[PDB]
Amino acid sequence: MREIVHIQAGQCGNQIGAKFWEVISDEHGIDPTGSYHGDSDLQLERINVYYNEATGNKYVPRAILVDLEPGTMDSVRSGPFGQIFRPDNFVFGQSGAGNNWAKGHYTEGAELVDSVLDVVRKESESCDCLQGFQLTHSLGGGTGSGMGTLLISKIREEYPDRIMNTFSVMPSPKVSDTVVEPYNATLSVHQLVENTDETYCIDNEALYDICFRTLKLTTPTYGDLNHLVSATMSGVTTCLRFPGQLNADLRKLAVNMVPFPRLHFFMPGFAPLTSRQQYRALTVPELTQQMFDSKNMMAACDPRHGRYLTVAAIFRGRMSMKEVDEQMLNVQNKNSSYFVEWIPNNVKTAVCDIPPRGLKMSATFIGNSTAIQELFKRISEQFTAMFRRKAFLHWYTGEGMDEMEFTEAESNMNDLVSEYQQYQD
Amino acid sequence: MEVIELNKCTSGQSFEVILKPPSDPSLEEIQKKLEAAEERRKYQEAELLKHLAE
Amino acid sequence: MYTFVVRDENSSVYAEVSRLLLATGQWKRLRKDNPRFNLMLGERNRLPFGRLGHEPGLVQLVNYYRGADKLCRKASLVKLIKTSPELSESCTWFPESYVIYPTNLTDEREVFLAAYNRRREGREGNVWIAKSSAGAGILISSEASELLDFIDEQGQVHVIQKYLEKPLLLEPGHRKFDIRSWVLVDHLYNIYLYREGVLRTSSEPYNSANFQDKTCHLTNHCIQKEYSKNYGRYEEGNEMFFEEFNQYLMDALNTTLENSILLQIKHIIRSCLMCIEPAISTKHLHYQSFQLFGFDFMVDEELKVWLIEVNGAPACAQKLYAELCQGIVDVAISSVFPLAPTSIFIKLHHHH
Amino acid sequence: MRECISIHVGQAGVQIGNACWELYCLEHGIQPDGQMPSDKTIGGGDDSFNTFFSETGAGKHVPRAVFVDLEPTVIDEVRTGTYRQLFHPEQLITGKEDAANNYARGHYTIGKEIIDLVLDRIRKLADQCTGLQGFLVFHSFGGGTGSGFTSLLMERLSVDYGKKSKLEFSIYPAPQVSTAVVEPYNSILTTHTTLEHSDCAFMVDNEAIYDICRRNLDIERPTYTNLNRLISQIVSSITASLRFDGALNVDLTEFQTNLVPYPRIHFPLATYAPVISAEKAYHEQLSVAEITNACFEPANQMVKCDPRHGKYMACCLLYRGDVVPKDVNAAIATIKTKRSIQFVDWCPTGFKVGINYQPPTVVPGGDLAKVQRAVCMLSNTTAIAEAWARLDHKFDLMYAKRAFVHWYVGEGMEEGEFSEAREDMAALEKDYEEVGVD
Ligand SMILES: Nc1nc2c(ncn2[C@@H]2O[C@H](COP(=O)(O)OP(=O)(O)OP(=O)(O)O)[C@@H](O)[C@H]2O)c(=O)[nH]1
Ligand SMILES: Nc1ncnc2c1ncn2[C@@H]1O[C@H](COP(=O)(O)OP(=O)(O)CP(=O)(O)O)[C@@H](O)[C@H]1O
Ligand SMILES: Nc1nc2c(ncn2[C@@H]2O[C@H](COP(=O)(O)OP(=O)(O)O)[C@@H](O)[C@H]2O)c(=O)[nH]1
Ligand SMILES: Cn1cc(C(N)=O)c(C(F)F)n1
Ligand SMILES: [Ca+2]
Ligand SMILES: [Ca+2]
Ligand SMILES: [Ca+2]
Ligand SMILES: [Mg+2]
Ligand SMILES: [Mg+2]
Ligand SMILES: [Mg+2]
Repeated sequence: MREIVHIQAGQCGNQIGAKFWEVISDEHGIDPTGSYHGDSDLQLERINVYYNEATGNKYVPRAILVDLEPGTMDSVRSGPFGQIFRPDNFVFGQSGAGNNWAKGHYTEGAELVDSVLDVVRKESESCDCLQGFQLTHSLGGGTGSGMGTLLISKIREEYPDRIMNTFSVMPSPKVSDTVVEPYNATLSVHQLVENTDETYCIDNEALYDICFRTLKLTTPTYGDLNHLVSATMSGVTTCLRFPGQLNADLRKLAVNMVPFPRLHFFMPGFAPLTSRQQYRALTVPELTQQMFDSKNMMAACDPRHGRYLTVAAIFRGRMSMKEVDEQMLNVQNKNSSYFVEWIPNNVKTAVCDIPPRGLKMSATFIGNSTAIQELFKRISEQFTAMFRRKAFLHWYTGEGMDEMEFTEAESNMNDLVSEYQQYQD
Repeated sequence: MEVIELNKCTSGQSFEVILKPPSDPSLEEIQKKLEAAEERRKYQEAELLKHLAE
Repeated sequence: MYTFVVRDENSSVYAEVSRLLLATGQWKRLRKDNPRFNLMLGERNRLPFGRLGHEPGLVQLVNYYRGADKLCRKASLVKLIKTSPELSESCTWFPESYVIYPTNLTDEREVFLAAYNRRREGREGNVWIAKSSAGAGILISSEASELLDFIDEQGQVHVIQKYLEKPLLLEPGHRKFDIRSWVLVDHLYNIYLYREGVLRTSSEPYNSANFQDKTCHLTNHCIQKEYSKNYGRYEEGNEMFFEEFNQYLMDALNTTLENSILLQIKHIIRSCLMCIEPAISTKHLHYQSFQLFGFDFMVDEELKVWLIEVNGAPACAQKLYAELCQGIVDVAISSVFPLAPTSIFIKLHHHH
Repeated sequence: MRECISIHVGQAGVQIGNACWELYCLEHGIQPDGQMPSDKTIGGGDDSFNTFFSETGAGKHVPRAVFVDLEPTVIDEVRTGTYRQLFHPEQLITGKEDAANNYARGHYTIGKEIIDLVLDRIRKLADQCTGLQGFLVFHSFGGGTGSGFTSLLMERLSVDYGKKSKLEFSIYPAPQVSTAVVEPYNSILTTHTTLEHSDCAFMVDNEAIYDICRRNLDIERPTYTNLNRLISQIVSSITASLRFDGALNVDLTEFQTNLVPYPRIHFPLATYAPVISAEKAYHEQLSVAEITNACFEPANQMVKCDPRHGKYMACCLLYRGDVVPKDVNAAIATIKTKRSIQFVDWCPTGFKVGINYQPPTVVPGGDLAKVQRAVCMLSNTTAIAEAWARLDHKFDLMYAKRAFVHWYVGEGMEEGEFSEAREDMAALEKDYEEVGVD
């Protein structure tokens, strides 16, 4: 009984989180009303990891929905699986955050955070043995970014020896709501460098290019992007939701993926990614070739520009585990110039028999690559282009922030980039 | 090639064949090691809370 | 795409082998410390054999046989010949040798003097040579006092063996020489003899009444090119190849290189290598081994061949680097890692 | 009769323990309910099997074993498995969260809070022994519990049971069946703090058990069940002398005497033959000479290495099945004239031989085929140092960058214990070279 408390904050965080619970609920046999209707015992083996068991054999997600405006969470509550969430677990304000990190972190969010922690504390008190937390959010807005990182800071204070994990959507100018997204992302990244054990970096530009170039969607939507995040979130958590000795719990995964406390930002990947030739069976070689292909990766960073510190691959479906080892061992031995040589056996593989809905087999990719620095470089450059002229700062100084705090965030992330660079050589 | 110490019983036998002749920390000290590390953990957590309090 | 690492930058042989591998476009070189390799061109000394064959899904191959030093060390070869039943008793092709430790450190001092006193009493030629592996340091003398006293002044193990007072002398010139044969042993322990040998000749007339000047007695390529005044007179670089040497044996002695010398060389190579096969074979090992050997032979005036030493990391004659190195890739490397004649080697069949 | 207490620590130790006691029961004719029809002394007896089994008034035979794991999922298998009835709840100990493959977490953080409880459960077994010999400790090198908690348990056992012997069965880390990157760290930390507390240790390299399962049993991708059934076969061969009538290795003291002339070099190499697939049509039964000869082939060693380039300090031949001394000596004479067997000059060139007439028992439905005779050779070669070299090298690569070190310091371990442990291994490697090379 190793439970995980899930939190989703802000517009992006709740829409992605919503689809995440829609995907895994299907995989575990839970219907929109919480009743189990699967046909395999593996579905219920580790069900308590993400679901509480209520009266009448009902399974309620261990999820807390947070936002500073009601809009998005009314959509969730009226969505496909809206009824499955605990009504008490909806914590929301009315003012909104106006895409402002300072409002989510210092003013509006500060007024609402205590009641959010009252719900977290209530979900933890009912855990037999809490593993840790996972948060879904974007870094470019105000609530998921500013208040999300405020939550992490207070969750770490009350639960200092638990694992804090996040799925973080990084902003890109090509898929942007406001020009202040670099400001909010730079402020959040430093919070994450300090207070998270694992952060899956998801770049909205990578998601866009995949839908356009690979999936051949003429006009992608946020919904289309969230479909990829769903599938990926379902993939990375397969180790936790089904029986297996590899990457068993959150702390074991961290110990094997994080050689240095601050370099805990991962590039996730998924395969297949097929356009509607969608019924063709996919061979193991093809799964492995695609899974490692940059085009199938979601941080929008070219791995051939850096080096993998550690890699974790999860294969789902009924396949040849022998043929899996051969193809994995084939990729490592064919490109050993992108794997650091001072971490023996830094490529681990795991197998799972239950495939995602509608697929014979699939593979998920989790890489701790030094190429992630390119993502932070983009953000830093965009940040500095505006900060050198103090553009749009009044939105933030109006909420009590000082220019000195921006200068620190700038330096803190430039240091983060330098730390990656020294390990790439 | 010599055989020595041939012992036989109902369930087996054993012998020796020679081919060629030749030519702690106390209980107190363990508690200190454990308590020393427990203190270093308490110190590191205090520095974290002190950092979070600032 | 196969992968290999280079750990001996001073090897002219495998330097050329490394250049050829990259020429095929199907082999990739990795940093010398990268463990994910198919082939290792390893270091001469302290090659970490224990770290080979433990990489999941990688068939690893190395260019040295662990334990072959027993054959390529001066003192080791003498001990191996004398103690191996496959060699000692009927080893008529290795000069009488003795292992002698300097008195500042088993030792065959007394056994050597006994055989020495016997020769001196019987009027027989009593000229011995003292040498060691720590040399560029050689002394030839007919007095036991000088030989032993020269070894005590040093500090490493030495070997005293009979000096061939009746060597075969080429004409014109009246000059000594030795024969170098290159032998390749692959992972399956096949013994391939390179069809091309070299005679490292002395450019000075052999003088039997003055062992002080060691230029007409030592046929090493470096000594002839530094202390000899007739270097390069009779043949280019004091290197006569089999074609010419064979034609000489026909004109002068009315015999062939095969009949008079090659049979004995092929017999000696077999005896030495079959002897240690149970100790160094990688047939059932978690990794595979091959190695290039350099055998050195002497020939006396009766056309009897004698084994001088075996070299574990030999160099090759300039004119034969291309042909041999390509051969190492064909039978030694590509036989285990195939790519997408008239062999230059002579297989010496034997019972495994 | 003197008793032996078996301790199983971590997932590897517990699951291997479960496989050994399954084999012990089949060998001694014990049913899953603990009953033993052949035992005519009800509720007591000082027979050889009583070294590993106690008896209740109801005729139940209970293993003298303790299972310890900081997480309950593996031991829950034992609680509800086939042999659930054998053990009582006091023998099974589980925590709520594991050591996360972190030696420091199992040794310091979590170990400190559960060590006194384990010692209490062990003390209860010791109170049933009229003359306790010592302990057999099963554990992995890589696990945070197997490495971290074992080393602490060994330190305390030396204090609570000073005059008692302690043998180990240790699982050497192999990447083919491991998802942990830090296992070299744990392996070296636990060897350092355990070296002075273990009288004799049998290392089993998962890489060796893996290839044997693929090569001899024709398993394309072996599971832990396949590895553990083979491993418990070797363990049975090694502990048979303690459980059956005999005169060779009749107590834990004799293992050190016969196999370890130098206290630090206490890691004998184990070789087993023959391993035959049950799915085969029908195998030609091998002879004494052939299986004895197999003991000098790297392919059936528990740790892959080349004994041709080391030196032997001791050598034990344990046969089970249809073997007579005449055939053993005949085979040995042949092997000497063919193989490269160099002993150290301060030890006799000899072989202690033990023969148990009962052939190897095989788990019904398992992978191993019934054979008429088999042998396990225990030899103390300097060649096993290759294993330390490989391991120490991987340690050096990561520690040079201090990679993953923060996880250990975070649990209260000082960084200096890394180097202190490594320098001990460098000294251990020097001892092997001083004894084996010229
Ligand atoms: N032979 C064998 N090896 C095992 C088995 N289970 C785990 N291992 C090996 O043990 C190592 C991992 O250590 P574990 O024993 O699983 O860890 P632990 O002792 O439970 O400690 P924790 O970190 O708290 O989980 C890996 O190298 C595995 O290959 C097993 O059942 N049989
Ligand atoms: N017993 C002997 N009788 C006659 N000549 C001998 C001899 N031992 C050595 N030599 C001479 O010494 C020369 C080479 O000596 P040796 O081979 O022992 O030194 P070395 O090993 O440094 C040269 P290399 O390794 O290249 O063959 C030969 O050319 C040979 O003529
Ligand atoms: N992938 C994805 N990204 C989104 C979605 N909605 C907003 N974003 C991104 O998140 C950032 C805006 O943050 P938002 O969630 O709207 O701010 P918040 O409501 O204050 O937390 C911008 O960079 C958007 O591109 C969504 O549904 N999917
Ligand atoms: C700013 N923005 C980008 C997108 C997109 N490309 O998918 C959307 C979505 F709402 F339509 N908004
Ligand atoms: Ca207000
Ligand atoms: Ca009884
Ligand atoms: Ca002791
Ligand atoms: Mg918004
Ligand atoms: Mg030489
Ligand atoms: Mg465990």
